[PDB]
Amino acid sequence: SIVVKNNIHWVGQRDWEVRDFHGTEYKTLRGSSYNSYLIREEKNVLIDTVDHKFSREFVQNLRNEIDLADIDYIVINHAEEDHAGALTELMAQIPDTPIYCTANAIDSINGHHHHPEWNFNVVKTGDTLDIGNGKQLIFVETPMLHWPDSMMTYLTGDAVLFSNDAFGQHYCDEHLFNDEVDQTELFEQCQRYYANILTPFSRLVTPKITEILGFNLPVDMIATSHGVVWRDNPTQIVELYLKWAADYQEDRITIFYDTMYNNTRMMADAIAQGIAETDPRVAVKIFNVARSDKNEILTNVFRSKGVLVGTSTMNNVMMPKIAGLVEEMTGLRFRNKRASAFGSHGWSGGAVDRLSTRLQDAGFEMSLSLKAKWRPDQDALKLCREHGREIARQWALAPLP
Amino acid sequence: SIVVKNNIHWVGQRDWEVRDFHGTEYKTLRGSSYNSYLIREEKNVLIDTVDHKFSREFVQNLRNEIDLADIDYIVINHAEEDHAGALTELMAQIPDTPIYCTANAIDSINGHHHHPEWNFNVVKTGDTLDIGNGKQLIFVETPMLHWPDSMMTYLTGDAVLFSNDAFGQHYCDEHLFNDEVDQTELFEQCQRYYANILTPFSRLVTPKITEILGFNLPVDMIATSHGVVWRDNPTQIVELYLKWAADYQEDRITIFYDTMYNNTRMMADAIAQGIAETDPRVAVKIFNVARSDKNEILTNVFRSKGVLVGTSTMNNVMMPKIAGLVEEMTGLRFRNKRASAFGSHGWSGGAVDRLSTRLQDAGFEMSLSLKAKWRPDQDALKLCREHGREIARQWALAPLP
Amino acid sequence: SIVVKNNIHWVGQRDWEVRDFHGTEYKTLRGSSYNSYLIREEKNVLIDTVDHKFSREFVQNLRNEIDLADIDYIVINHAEEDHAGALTELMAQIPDTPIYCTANAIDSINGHHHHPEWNFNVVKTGDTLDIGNGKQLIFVETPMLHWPDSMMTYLTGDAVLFSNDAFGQHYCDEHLFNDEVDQTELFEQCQRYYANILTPFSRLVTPKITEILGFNLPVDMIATSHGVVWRDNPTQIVELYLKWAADYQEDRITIFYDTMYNNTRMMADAIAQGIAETDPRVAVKIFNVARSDKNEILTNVFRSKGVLVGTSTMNNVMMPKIAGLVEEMTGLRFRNKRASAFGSHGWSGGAVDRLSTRLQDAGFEMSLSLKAKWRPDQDALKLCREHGREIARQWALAPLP
Amino acid sequence: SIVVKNNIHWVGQRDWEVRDFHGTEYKTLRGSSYNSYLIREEKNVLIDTVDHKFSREFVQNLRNEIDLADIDYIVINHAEEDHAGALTELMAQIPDTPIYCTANAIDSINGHHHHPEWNFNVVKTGDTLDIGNGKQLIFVETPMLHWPDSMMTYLTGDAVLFSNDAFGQHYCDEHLFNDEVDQTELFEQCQRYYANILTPFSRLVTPKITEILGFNLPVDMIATSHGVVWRDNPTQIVELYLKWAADYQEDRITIFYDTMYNNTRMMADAIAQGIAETDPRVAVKIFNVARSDKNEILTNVFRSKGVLVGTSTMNNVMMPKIAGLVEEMTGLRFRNKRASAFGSHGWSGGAVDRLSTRLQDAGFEMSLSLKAKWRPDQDALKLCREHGREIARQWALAPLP
Ligand SMILES: Cc1cc2nc3c(=O)[nH]c(=O)nc-3n(C[C@H](O)[C@H](O)[C@H](O)COP(=O)(O)O)c2cc1C
Ligand SMILES: Cc1cc2nc3c(=O)[nH]c(=O)nc-3n(C[C@H](O)[C@H](O)[C@H](O)COP(=O)(O)O)c2cc1C
Ligand SMILES: Cc1cc2nc3c(=O)[nH]c(=O)nc-3n(C[C@H](O)[C@H](O)[C@H](O)COP(=O)(O)O)c2cc1C
Ligand SMILES: Cc1cc2nc3c(=O)[nH]c(=O)nc-3n(C[C@H](O)[C@H](O)[C@H](O)COP(=O)(O)O)c2cc1C
Repeated sequence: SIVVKNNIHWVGQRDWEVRDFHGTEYKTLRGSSYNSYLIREEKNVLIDTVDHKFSREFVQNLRNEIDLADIDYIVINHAEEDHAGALTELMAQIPDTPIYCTANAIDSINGHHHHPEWNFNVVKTGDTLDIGNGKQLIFVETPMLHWPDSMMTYLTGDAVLFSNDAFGQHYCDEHLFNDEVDQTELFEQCQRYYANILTPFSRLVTPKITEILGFNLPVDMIATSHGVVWRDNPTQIVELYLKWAADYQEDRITIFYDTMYNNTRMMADAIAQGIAETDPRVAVKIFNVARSDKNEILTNVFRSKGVLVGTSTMNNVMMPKIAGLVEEMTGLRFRNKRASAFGSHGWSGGAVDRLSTRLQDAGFEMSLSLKAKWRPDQDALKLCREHGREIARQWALAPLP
Repeated sequence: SIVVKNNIHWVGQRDWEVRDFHGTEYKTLRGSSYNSYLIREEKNVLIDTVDHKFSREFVQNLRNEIDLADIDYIVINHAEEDHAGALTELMAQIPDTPIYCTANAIDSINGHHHHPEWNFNVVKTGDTLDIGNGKQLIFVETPMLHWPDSMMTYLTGDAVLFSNDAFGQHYCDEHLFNDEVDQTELFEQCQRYYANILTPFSRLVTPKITEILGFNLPVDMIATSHGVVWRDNPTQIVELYLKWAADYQEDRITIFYDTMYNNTRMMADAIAQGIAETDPRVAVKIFNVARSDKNEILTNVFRSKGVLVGTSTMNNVMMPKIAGLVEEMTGLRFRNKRASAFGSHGWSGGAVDRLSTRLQDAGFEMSLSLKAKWRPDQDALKLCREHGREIARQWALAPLP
Repeated sequence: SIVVKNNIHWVGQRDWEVRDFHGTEYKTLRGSSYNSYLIREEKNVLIDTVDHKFSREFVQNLRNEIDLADIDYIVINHAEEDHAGALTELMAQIPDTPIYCTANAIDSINGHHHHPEWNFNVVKTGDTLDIGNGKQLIFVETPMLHWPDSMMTYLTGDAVLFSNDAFGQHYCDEHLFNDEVDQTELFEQCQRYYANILTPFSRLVTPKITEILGFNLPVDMIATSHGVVWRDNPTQIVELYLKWAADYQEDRITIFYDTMYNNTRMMADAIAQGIAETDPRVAVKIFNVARSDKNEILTNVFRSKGVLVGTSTMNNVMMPKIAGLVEEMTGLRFRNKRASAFGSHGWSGGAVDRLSTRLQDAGFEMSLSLKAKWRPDQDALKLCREHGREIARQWALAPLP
Repeated sequence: SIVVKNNIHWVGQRDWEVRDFHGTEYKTLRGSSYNSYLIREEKNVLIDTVDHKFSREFVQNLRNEIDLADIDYIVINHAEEDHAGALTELMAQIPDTPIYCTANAIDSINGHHHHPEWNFNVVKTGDTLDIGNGKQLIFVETPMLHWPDSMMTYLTGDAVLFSNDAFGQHYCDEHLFNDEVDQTELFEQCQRYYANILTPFSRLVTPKITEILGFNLPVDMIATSHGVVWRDNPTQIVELYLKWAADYQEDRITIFYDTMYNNTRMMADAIAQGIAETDPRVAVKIFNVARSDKNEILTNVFRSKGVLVGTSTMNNVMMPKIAGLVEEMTGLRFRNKRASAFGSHGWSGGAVDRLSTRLQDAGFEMSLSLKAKWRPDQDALKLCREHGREIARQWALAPLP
């Protein structure tokens, strides 16, 4: 365990190996951690547990820190298995210990663990739990940030906000605090996390942050459930969330596609040339969905004012990976972004139109599509280049030079 | 080169390494070959070339076999790059040599190679090309089997049907003939090929095979563009195609899903138990789409009377890989198959309904869906098991015992 | 559960999803199963458990079959985590239940579970455990088949041999019995299993099978810990093992390599052509280690009379995947096989000699190496074909048509 | 094309899709680019070409820039296929055009292209080629930076150093210049490139840079063959190379391993905790070789003062991915680094000693090994932490807070 501050001890679990989250839908290329905290005042409080894969290690490590029977209260901010996975093994040892969680968390905890006989204490925003020595816990309901059961727990005096998923990131390091790690890696993982997980809930991010700030509670540290503890200028991640939540976009265009014989790839490259030579303010990234990190594509879409999506026609429909990526974008609910579909076809085409409709379904404001037959010759590539010019002009954030 | 028979020489290219066809949408786990043939009678005829990646080797090997200027005619059955990819390099050496192909092949050859000045000779079904010594080529148009430009070429006397893609398979072996290879591996690759490529065109398979047989041409060998030359009971692959084309199905049910915390996986296993214990005639295969070979899933769907598809709800939509796989199935146009959607959800669900609608869009006759909240307990698993029983009873090919 | 025979019930766990065994060193492409058996005579005996990943499922399912308190004896044939992984969870409920295992299994069970207070009973070959109704278990020690702790348990009367890993295979199917599954798929997984796991212990297979046969005990079924139960002609797998154990080899040559610019790949193909045109009886397989299933390469090596391994020189050493695969072959201890190293270099070479030396270290009888500079031109490729010709003549099993 | 400076035009090819270099031994996670330059003075000079995969594109684009007949001289700094791969296609159009290259480049060009009839001009350091308008090319031989054939070309007046691989990096972007791209991304690819490619030639980097600097030639730009053109403070990359070449190391320890049941992984984590609590100045990274980017592991090794490598014993040898990675490190010749081997075993062990020996063979100064049997219990993990503590004290760069 690690001292977070005073009587707050980190009793979580680092995960250098992990690479597949959400099945295989979130690649954790820098590992992750599962942060669990033990507060030792007059009362002893455990905040969250760890992923089920480390349940045995978690309960044994916890014994190294405290006699389990000495734990007074357990707080579950969030019952996803990566944080409450060890709960069944823990409760087998101390089954009478009360659990403090949201009403919705009873449904989610019971849904996974099947132990309704546990002693649940429903908490609502503003409820308090005294732990002695003049300190108390204050609970803050954060439904759909990102689960119905989500909440945060604030510890007065020490002024630590146990935010669970919010403001966390999948980043593994032997050091605990944000000022102790590589900042580039840290920000990259922070943005990757928000873009791929929290984008659809952005409309709830700002009001809740506003509400929390309206409590006028000081914040010395933000102890999340993944990654570093924010202790140095800790609200920096809060301000990022405020910016990221406001339908964030940079002067940036992401192009991604799938291709069978590189024809659609040739179009993507000509589009990018037309953009770069018409508006030099636009950052352009190109990804082949079959040969790229999907979560990186989505982070870039999150950062872009618009996207172009490419597919060849295969059996009158679109390339399956493109269909899958468009389905996922439909659930992420990107806002205020523009899109254009393109691709090569052999005869009757149709996939590009299909894709354009579904990009519209996903919430993109659609510009005209670009289609080419077989391999584009020099004349076809000029048309693709002019498409990039036209898109660059249409999507300019300000007058072009 | 290898003697196929008499004056027919194999001048193709084996590809032990290749694994990605159609981008990454067809995994060639046993490699492939690109079959090209050189007939040396009074005239010298080249049938097809090879994939563009071996163009240099192809033209050099060809020089080892014949003075290029001695090639009289070139036949292009099919202008996909894996067979006509070497054409530009060849025509750079002998640009006056005539090319015999379908009208549509002019569009597809020009579309890839950009050399309209080449000397094209459009052929239609029944056209002949004399090559001396009493032998002649007979051309057979096979549009949309599998491309608009597809055709076959028959060589009289030798009675060899140069079928190009039709009846081929992605299978690499140093030996040339079907009787010289492992039969299990051969059939597996044959069926994998038809299921993943030719299923949507099955309605065209039977009439064309009927038409060809109506020509009363004897067949000693079928020399395809991929894999073995059929010489021993060569029409065995034709009969398979007749069976595979007739909305083929065995008493078989395929279950595939994606899952984030194994809840949908637990449902899939309980469904399978209910099936196996209610109808012992049904073969059952289960695949996690994120951890399985996609082309194998589709071969099994091709072999099944019905499928169950599982997804958890992620941001109100389905798992992206499931959306992608359903998009692909929509283009393969499976016929006379039944389907049922299932999956686990945290609160409001919706993905299962979404998936069921899209499976209906893909052409499956839908049975009721199965939904469970969080991790199924013993009562929920019984419901999943009974779902398997009900499906097994509904989908029974005959009365159950 | 499933009735195996009389009062023997299968209470194991099927694993349709598993792909990675031995870390990632054994790919289970058709899943696997962890077979556990509950015998219900006068005494109730549990034979092995399941993989740790399903311990919670295993205990609950076992509860559905019997009150855990009514379990009299627990038999652990083998303490690897895929069979004893659920033991800690089970013993937490019935900590007084005796465990019967080899002396080495006490060290392996405690090594994983850390519960030496458990009630262990050491058994030696010939020891018996009466379970009533005239039936008894007879234990047979099989150390290093494949672990020091390994043993088999025989049930008189029912004449069922619980063999644990021996005679098993990684193959998942809803049906339990060998006569109910696809035979080629079954055989493929059986041979893949022996080749990649039991090859180095082949010298122990024959004597142990002879010893067991010497007991003159009837065998109606062989109940393994992975895959089907052998009930129809169960000796068939025992005969395969006798064949596979006698330094097995077919008239077959496996060629595998790694390459950076395909120069070594060109050599591999030319070698294969020289083999195929010199001895047509030889089956040849070629694999690029960087793009192939490693366990399939090793299965072919197991089936082969000799191998050719190729590597280019990279920084004066061999390519790492070749080094790694040669390391693994050194541990498998293939016997009575021949080998020849080859590859391309830019200047100093040396990696081929390095490889040839390590192939000798791994147990192969070495033929001359084959080297080429940069890309082999037509003259160099002839040398490669001639090398193939010379290898076929050297390694001919019969005098050469 | 893009204007680099004055009459220097970039006529290369961006590669957004590429992921596999050196076969698959170098993953280009941000793509790459193949930089070719066309200088248009009185004489027209082409500097290098592009990867063979884009030779057709390269020649056609080059046609769009200039009539190929007007190309006077072709300079080949380096004949690796990613730069000279389009040479055969280009020389088929202008076969009389002289090629300027090192003597070793004649052997490497002919080695790949097989056209010795081409008009080669051997150049040595200090040789000049006048191109008119008072400007001339000056050649600098850089053998084994990184190939025997490698050289650099300097253009007086414009003061542009065409460095080919040296100072380059695999990084694709629509913008050409270093001051126009993301800096952290740029740096990351630069260091990844040096660590995985140029480390073994570090002893040649400093003397060659000193020699070039001794020429007192102004350098306004460094035009490499991969990635950006260095125009803003171009010496910055030259200084990095001087630092990276001096047996570079930070206060950093890299731990990587492979594991079958996570026992060795548990040791790695405990070791890291012992390090972090003994010397907090040390950066620690931990990687599972079977689930990590190998090139990232090697970049960290390059940055590290020492490594710990872990393996379990499998069939008396080490796990193959560890053997392969140790083979690769032997060729990279890391200098002034320390190492310690560790891992878990079931009985006889031996793989740890084997690994320790080979880590010495690879150039690491070896500390004591660390071994554990089966899964480390609390007592064994303490030994692991203490091993970490002892390693940190041994390897401390400063006396230890
Ligand atoms: C398996 C397959 C199916 C195809 N189906 C269609 C189709 O349904 N409609 C169409 O217009 N073209 C179809 N084509 C042609 C491709 O769209 C055409 O080759 C296109 O130029 C490829 O683009 P790409 O290189 O970007 O993948 C198909 C091609 C293949 C290989
Ligand atoms: C990132 C994420 C998003 C989710 N979105 C929804 C949702 O939109 N609606 C819902 O009912 N459940 C949602 N859930 C809950 C899952 O559907 C629930 O955990 C389910 O039991 C998981 O099924 P599985 O283990 O088969 O993947 C979400 C879960 C995660 C991790
Ligand atoms: C990164 C790298 C390192 C190399 N190191 C050596 C070497 O140490 N000695 C040598 O003779 N050739 C070396 N070469 C040259 C290769 O061995 C040569 O290009 C060979 O023809 C490639 O064979 P392949 O295409 O089968 O991979 C090296 C090439 C590369 C790309
Ligand atoms: C296939 C296999 C082969 C093994 N061979 C040996 C061996 O030769 N010597 C030994 O001491 N242990 C051997 N073991 C035991 C492992 O070394 C032991 O289980 C170790 O604790 C696993 O470490 P890990 O979890 O880090 O992979 C073997 C285990 C397996 C699964």
